Amino acid sequence: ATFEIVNRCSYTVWAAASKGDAALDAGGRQLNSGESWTINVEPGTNGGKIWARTDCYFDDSGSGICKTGDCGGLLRCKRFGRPPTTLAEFSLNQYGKDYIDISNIAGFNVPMDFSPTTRGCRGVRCAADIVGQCPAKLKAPGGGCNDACTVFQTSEYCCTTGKCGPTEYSRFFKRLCPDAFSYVLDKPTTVTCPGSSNYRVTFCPTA
Repeated sequence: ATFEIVNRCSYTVWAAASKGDAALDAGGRQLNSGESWTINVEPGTNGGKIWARTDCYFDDSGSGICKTGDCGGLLRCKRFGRPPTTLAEFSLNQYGKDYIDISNIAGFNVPMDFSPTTRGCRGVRCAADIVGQCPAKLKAPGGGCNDACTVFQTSEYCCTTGKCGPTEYSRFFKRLCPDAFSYVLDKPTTVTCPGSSNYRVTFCPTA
């Protein structure tokens, strides 16, 4: 499957793509404002994620740091990123269909549209100004809006027991972005797409 990753933000981002135990494609790349990077994701990828990273530095070997979304200091991510990270999430070719969502469960850093480029389903978007409106206790000094699990490490926010409800913090994310997951047990906003669809992830879609 092809994913075109487009940075419409006025700032550089470092895109990242991983399924947690491996890179997807090269796993990461710099995207200056306006740049597009097309990746190939193997059919059948389950639990893949794409995100943006901000305020990164890398040496000539591809090691460094990012202020949001840092994946073990690598340019070319093999693991998931450090919150806060707005997440484009997908599982492809799962019994004949693809499943896509946006999640704020690991916080928010950059606004996002995640849409098919092929027929048969709709996209999802989280493009509100969550960083600007972020509750004071959730603001990440390194940049972004943390989720409450990251900040407070409770069973209720992290949904550790499989039993949790919405919270004042989840409700903030949900109010700004109804179409994205706000906590683990949120009413799902997953879209079912034809199997083997192709996609576009746009950072700062309303930029």
